[PDB]
Amino acid sequence: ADQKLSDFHAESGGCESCHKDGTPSADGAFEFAQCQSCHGKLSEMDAVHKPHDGNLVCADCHAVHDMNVGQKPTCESCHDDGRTSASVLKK
Ligand code: HEC
Ligand code: HEC
Ligand code: HEC
Ligand code: HEC
Repeated sequence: ADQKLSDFHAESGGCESCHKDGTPSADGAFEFAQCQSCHGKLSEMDAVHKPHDGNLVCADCHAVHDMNVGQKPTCESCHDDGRTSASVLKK
């Protein structure tokens, strides 16, 4: 069955893996800290991730409830040059 990223994570730690008491915060800071607690920091990631260190939280790209496992974010919501992850990773 198609699984969202939120659901995939919840199978290995519950909704509380990312949300205090399984309940979302208003400003997403708690959740961003959880993402980084397992995955590390943007500055230690690849070329798509690094420039966003200090500017974005993970959820500004990864819409974990809306996106399938496997589905990755695109760039057009914030950049107007047609860039893709491919165009940046394999620059
Ligand atoms: C981390 C991989 C997550 C897991 C596991 C689950 N959710 Fe989540 N959810 C996550 C983020 C980054 C956000 C947005 C930021 C925020 O502040 O939370 C969300 C959002 C939701 C929402 C919407 C909140 C809003 O519209 O005000 C809800 C209701 C929500 N999440 C519920 C929820 C449940 C019930 C989960 C377990 C099945 C669950 N989330 C897991 C990240 C993650
Ligand atoms: C530890 C308890 C975690 C928290 C909190 C979050 N993630 Fe996670 N994530 C974790 C594991 C062990 C895995 C599986 C290994 C893998 O890399 O696949 C994942 C996976 C993802 C993925 C998929 C990566 C891929 O294989 O293509 C994404 C994109 C991802 N996680 C994002 C992410 C975000 C945005 C989180 C906070 C909202 C988050 N994870 C929390 C472990 C943990
Ligand atoms: C938009 C600018 C993003 C932000 C902010 C974060 N991620 Fe991301 N992530 C994005 C894309 C387009 C992709 C696919 C291309 C790639 O660079 O690999 C990813 C991929 C991941 C993965 C898998 C990496 C792999 O080698 O397979 C993980 C686990 C992941 N992203 C996690 C993650 C976390 C935890 C973030 C906040 C610290 C985060 N990403 C931010 C786009 C974007
Ligand atoms: C808004 C939520 C964003 C999304 C989606 C993506 N990026 Fe981004 N990017 C964002 C900010 C706030 C910044 C800081 C500099 C700026 O443009 O104002 C960046 C920066 C980059 C850069 C550095 C070079 C530059 O254009 O400034 C790269 C290489 C970059 N962003 C790549 C990139 C890719 C590949 C994305 C889609 C996966 C992507 N960004 C999404 C904000 C946002």
